[PDB]
Amino acid sequence: PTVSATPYDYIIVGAGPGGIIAADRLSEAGKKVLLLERGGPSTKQTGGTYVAPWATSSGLTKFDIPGLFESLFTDSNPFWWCKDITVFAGCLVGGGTSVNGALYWYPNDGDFSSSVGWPSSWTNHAPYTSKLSSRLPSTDHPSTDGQRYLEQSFNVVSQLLKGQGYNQATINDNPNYKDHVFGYSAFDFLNGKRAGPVATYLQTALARPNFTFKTNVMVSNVVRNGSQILGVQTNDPTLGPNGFIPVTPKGRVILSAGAFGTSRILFQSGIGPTDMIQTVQSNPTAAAALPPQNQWINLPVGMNAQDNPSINLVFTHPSIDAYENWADVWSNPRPADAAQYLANQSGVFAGASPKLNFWRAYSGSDGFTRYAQGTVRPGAASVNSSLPYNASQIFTITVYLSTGIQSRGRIGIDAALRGTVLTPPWLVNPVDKTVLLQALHDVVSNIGSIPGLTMITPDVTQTLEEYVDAYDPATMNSNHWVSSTTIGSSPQSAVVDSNVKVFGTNNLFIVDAGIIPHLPTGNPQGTLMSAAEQAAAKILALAGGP
Amino acid sequence: TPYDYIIVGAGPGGIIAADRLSEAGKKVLLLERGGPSTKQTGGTYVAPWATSSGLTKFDIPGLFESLFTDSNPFWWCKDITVFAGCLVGGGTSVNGALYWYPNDGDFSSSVGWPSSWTNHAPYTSKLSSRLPSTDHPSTDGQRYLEQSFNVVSQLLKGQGYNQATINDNPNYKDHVFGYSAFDFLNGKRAGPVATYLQTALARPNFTFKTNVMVSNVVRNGSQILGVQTNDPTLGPNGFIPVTPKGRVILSAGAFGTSRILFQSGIGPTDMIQTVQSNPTAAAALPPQNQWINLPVGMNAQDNPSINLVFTHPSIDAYENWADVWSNPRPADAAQYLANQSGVFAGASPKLNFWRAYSGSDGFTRYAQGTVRPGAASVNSSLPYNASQIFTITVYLSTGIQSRGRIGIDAALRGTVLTPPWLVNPVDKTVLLQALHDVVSNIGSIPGLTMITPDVTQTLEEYVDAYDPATMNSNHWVSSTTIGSSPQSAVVDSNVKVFGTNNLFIVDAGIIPHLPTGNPQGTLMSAAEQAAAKILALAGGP
Ligand SMILES: Cc1cc2c(nc3c(=O)[nH]c(=O)nc-3n2C[C@H](O)[C@H](O)[C@H](O)COP(=O)(O)OP(=O)(O)OC[C@H]2O[C@@H](n3cnc4c(N)ncnc43)[C@H](O)[C@@H]2O)c(O)c1C
Ligand SMILES: Cc1cc2c(nc3c(=O)[nH]c(=O)nc-3n2C[C@H](O)[C@H](O)[C@H](O)COP(=O)(O)OP(=O)(O)OC[C@H]2O[C@@H](n3cnc4c(N)ncnc43)[C@H](O)[C@@H]2O)c(O)c1C
Ligand SMILES: *[C@@H]1O[C@H](CO)[C@@H](O)[C@H](O)[C@H]1NC(C)=O
Ligand SMILES: *[C@@H]1O[C@H](CO)[C@@H](O)[C@H](O)[C@H]1NC(C)=O
Ligand SMILES: *[C@@H]1O[C@H](CO)[C@@H](O)[C@H](O)[C@H]1NC(C)=O
Ligand SMILES: *[C@@H]1O[C@H](CO)[C@@H](O)[C@H](O)[C@H]1NC(C)=O
Ligand SMILES: *[C@@H]1O[C@H](CO)[C@@H](O)[C@H](O)[C@H]1NC(C)=O
Ligand SMILES: *[C@H]1O[C@H](CO)[C@@H](O)[C@H](O)[C@@H]1O
Ligand SMILES: *[C@H]1O[C@H](CO)[C@@H](O)[C@H](O)[C@@H]1O
Ligand SMILES: *[C@H]1O[C@H](CO)[C@@H](O)[C@H](O)[C@@H]1O
Ligand SMILES: *[C@H]1O[C@H](CO)[C@@H](O)[C@H](O)[C@@H]1O
Ligand SMILES: [Hg+2]
Ligand SMILES: [Hg+2]
Ligand SMILES: [Hg+2]
Ligand SMILES: [Hg+2]
Ligand SMILES: [Hg+2]
Ligand SMILES: [Hg+2]
Ligand SMILES: [Hg+2]
Ligand SMILES: [Hg+2]
Ligand SMILES: [Hg+2]
Repeated sequence: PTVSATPYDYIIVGAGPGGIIAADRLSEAGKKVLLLERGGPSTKQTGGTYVAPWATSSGLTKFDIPGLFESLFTDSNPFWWCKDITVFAGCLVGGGTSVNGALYWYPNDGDFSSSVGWPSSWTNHAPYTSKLSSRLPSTDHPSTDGQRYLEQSFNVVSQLLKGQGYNQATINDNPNYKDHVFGYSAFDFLNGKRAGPVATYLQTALARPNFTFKTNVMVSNVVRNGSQILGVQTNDPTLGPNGFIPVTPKGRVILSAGAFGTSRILFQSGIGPTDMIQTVQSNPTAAAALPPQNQWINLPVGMNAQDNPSINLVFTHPSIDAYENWADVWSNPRPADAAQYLANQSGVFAGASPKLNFWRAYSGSDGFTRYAQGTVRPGAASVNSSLPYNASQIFTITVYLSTGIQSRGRIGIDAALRGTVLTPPWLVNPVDKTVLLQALHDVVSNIGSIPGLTMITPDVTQTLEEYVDAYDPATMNSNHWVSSTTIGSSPQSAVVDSNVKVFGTNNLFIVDAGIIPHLPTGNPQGTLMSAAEQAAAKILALAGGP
Repeated sequence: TPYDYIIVGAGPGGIIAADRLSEAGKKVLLLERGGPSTKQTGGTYVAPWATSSGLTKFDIPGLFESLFTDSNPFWWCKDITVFAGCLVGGGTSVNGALYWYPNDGDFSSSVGWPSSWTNHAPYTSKLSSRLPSTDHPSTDGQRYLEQSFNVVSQLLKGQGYNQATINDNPNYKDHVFGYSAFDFLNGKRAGPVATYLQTALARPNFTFKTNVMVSNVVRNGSQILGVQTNDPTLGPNGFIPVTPKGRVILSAGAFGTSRILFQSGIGPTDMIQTVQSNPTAAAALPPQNQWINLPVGMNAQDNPSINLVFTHPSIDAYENWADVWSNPRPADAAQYLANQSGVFAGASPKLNFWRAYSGSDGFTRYAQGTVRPGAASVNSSLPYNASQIFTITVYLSTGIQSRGRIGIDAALRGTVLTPPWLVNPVDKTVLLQALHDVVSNIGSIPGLTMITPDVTQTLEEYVDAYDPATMNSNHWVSSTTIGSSPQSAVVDSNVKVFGTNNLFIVDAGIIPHLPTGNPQGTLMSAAEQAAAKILALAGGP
């Protein structure tokens, strides 16, 4: 074939938070970096054009406006979800950060403890968390006017929690203070708009001549001769011969394609468990791209997957404003709220749906301390009540467990090469379940002390125990996948080393949620971003590089 | 604006209904949730090699297989867990286009059709003339990439089969094989989009709107008032009314129609309550005392498909179809670009065959084979030459007794609640006999090897280890079956939903049993008949 490709010092696969941060920090260091993304534009500044009818004149998209978050789940044509993964994953510029609730918690020291699986060389996360907080300062008042909006559910739940001995704090002012703490939801927004890596890290990268970003490019596999990765195989023939893009002689490939995406690339590269590589091999086309069998690397790719077990509790209280259950924000918003947002990016639309977050630690019979997290939002996705209720008064408390859980599951691919959950990770460990039930019970323990507060799902005829046992396991998915390519010290139990290099390779690295060895206390994006900063630093400091 | 007919879904059923009702002079609106498909509909998703022609992925028959290997398949309905086409033409824009005129047995009262439907001929004739069958779709009249036809023809002759032009005599299928037939025109995909839709679009009394999703019909008890949509420019808050005697026709496919019905308070209580569990959807439901209990999503039927994979030295696996979009064989691309002849003028199927089997329960069942070069999945413990692979897909059709169930999950996605494949044990016994028969004389054909299942795995073991979900043939029928009573059916002989004054269904759901072949030919004939019945029913607009 005749296309001559530009070789790169770093080819980074996937423009999610891991990939973007890596791309920024590596290009900042002067390295010749290529960032590849399978999906298309997201927010306005990336070229995105999917704009609410009411937002036309601003050009701000469904991804730009925080208050449109819940409308990501009610659109008739959600182009933003990865079409070849059976659970939610964002496939567009920014990855999950363009379609998430944007809850943003700086990691606590325990999140990077060696006790949870991080190498000793990672525990001192503070310098990297500091770099993050400078790029993306937390805000719990994202509205540009500094006021907070649609806080009725915060007001009810704060009173519930105060009776349980909780104390209010600005969460991110001291990330280590988590047990019996609640506070306003924090986001990585800027100027009342979604921000995250797309608005910060990507923008500083894009300004550099030594950085190149290509969207609508899918990577099927890395190309390698044993331990030496030569480059990546793409579906774009203008970037190289039949879609192959090489690295420079000392160059490196960084996979940042997300839990399901990265795992698939690895399998399709002959890296992972034998049953997964055989799955690939069962597809004659993909089989032709596999290395010979004697070069397969057996690593626990997709194993030890962890995601929080989420349980929704639904309530009513007369003071709550369920905001039309978010059903009207795209097509027919409350005019004054919409106008406010267009005028100066203040008001309801400057925040996503969450309003209050809380945490509590629990002792376990197995000796592990577990944390529960609550997230309160107006509205509800599902209600199962035998009694009438006023839909305008509904709100949800979603409870999950995080730190200390012992449940592990498994992700991988099916025969159609779709990313899928092979072994559900939720409540595999019985003590996880026991503690979850205790936490749910604690949340509602003093419900009678709040006048007008009613739990409508589970309703009065169903116990919490019955509720959890009847709950669909797949709906416990919190979209917080970690550990599928975990960092560690041995290829028997981990996929990447202390420098996020894949075992068995000279020059293949992973920077995405899969490396995180255990779920952190809060929603994970803040932890991953800190880890991405740390990973980039490690990769840069790792000798033998370009 | 009020319409005499609002038709929901621009699949074959909806398009044919729209054409025939507008031909009769009625004010017809056809709604489609998806966007353009083929060039003529405004579609622009064109392979690099095909650019100068403007012929899209959907227009070019030979790009069929690439509909399953694209990195961004926007054409599949995003809220249904199995394949469904959500674009102009529905499944007919994304299917293999195998096209069989229905036989008399497909319309028999013994399979569930009312007496008044059995004389399908006047309607099948209408269809065969708008969409004439071709088993040589290339514009030069020649056939291409036929090595798998040659191999399997010899296998089948040794089993007593005879060749025929299949559609010349639809009533005769047992022990017959022939070249695959399609409803193509001028070397391109055709179907209703190229025929029925085009005559409808020429009429001033027909309106077609894409990118419009209907969530539910709006009704006051038995009287449907109109449809609720997500487009605020077509009526107040998205509501579009019918005229006083006006009618709504649901043609949204097996999963789409069933969902609409659930969201309209029509269906099994469990499903309507699933809708009610979503507070937003709950607000759009009629009060519970107005719900209509009908077996919507029940009686679902789809063929149980089993793929058998083979090699033979004469076969050209055509790079397993992997390169047709991105880097096709230059001569083949050039041939198609020039005059729409060659390999690209046909989809992947080359040979089709059928055989009748008597079952121990007294029903005769038919098995169908479809042969194509290449294979989607191979599970061989022995080495094989990938350039030599081909598939025989075997399924059962006529006479099968298995029924499953489709519906919605809590997220309001269309889903398979009860897999329909091999629920009935006699269906399984017969499928295994059919599989054994197909490979009975493999040893008499020099060079022919079966590689999946390989020599280490018996057919019995293969079937038992098979993922049920992969048996899906994408031929869903019967989920809103025609019948005589609401105790066992959704619509009556005029395809009117029981308990309603003016709600009808014209889509695969109404078909009471799988027909002998791939169903599109049957469905399209049935849509012709349905339109006539609707027009003939007094009290309409
Ligand atoms: C999906 C989802 C996630 C949420 C959600 N909510 C929160 C939240 O509020 N706060 C939080 O901390 N985390 C939240 N999470 C989790 C958080 O967003 C993820 O943990 C985080 O985004 C993971 O980052 P990664 O870098 O591991 O991976 P991504 O999936 O974000 O991005 C990968 C990208 O690579 C791409 N890609 C994938 N495969 C590729 C391939 N083969 N070739 C090229 N590019 C590829 C993608 O298209 C994509 O853009 C949520 O509501 C949703 C619906
Ligand atoms: C999906 C598919 C089907 C195939 C396939 N192969 C064959 C074959 O080769 N030959 C054959 O006879 N049938 C074959 N079938 C089956 C055949 O295509 C189907 O049985 C047939 O298309 C069903 O026709 P219906 O009229 O029942 O339904 P469709 O799904 O075609 O169309 C429904 C339409 O309504 C739309 N719609 C759905 N919900 C809607 C809503 N709520 N609002 C507005 N529009 C809606 C859709 O977007 C869509 O365009 C195949 O390879 C695939 C991948
Ligand atoms: C529903 O609750 C809201 C707010 O508490 C109240 O204003 C409204 O009147 C209630 N509706 C009914 C039917 O009482
Ligand atoms: C729905 O609520 C009823 C009682 O109101 C309960 O019996 C049933 O189990 C609930 N469903 C689930 C899935 O929890
Ligand atoms: C429903 O229609 C019936 C019969 O025409 C009529 O009596 C009733 O007032 C209607 N109800 C509503 C709210 O439209
Ligand atoms: C694979 O089979 C093809 C077609 O029969 C043949 O031409 C080719 O040489 C084969 N590859 C080898 C050498 O095994
Ligand atoms: C794959 O083939 C092997 C024999 O090579 C067999 O033992 C195994 O069961 C097959 N897998 C399936 C799912 O049929
Ligand atoms: C490789 O380069 C040649 C020109 O040398 C082209 O003809 C070919 O299509 C490809 O770009
Ligand atoms: C790859 O990139 C180099 C410079 O980065 C170009 O010179 C070349 O044409 C190709 O775009
Ligand atoms: C072909 O040209 C490419 C860029 O156009 C170079 O990167 C390569 O080294 C070769 O000269
Ligand atoms: C509905 O359609 C009518 C005519 O069919 C228009 O007059 C009206 O503006 C609306 O488009
Ligand atoms: Hg789009
Ligand atoms: Hg801590
Ligand atoms: Hg260096
Ligand atoms: Hg053109
Ligand atoms: Hg597109
Ligand atoms: Hg017959
Ligand atoms: Hg009746
Ligand atoms: Hg009745
Ligand atoms: Hg009756």
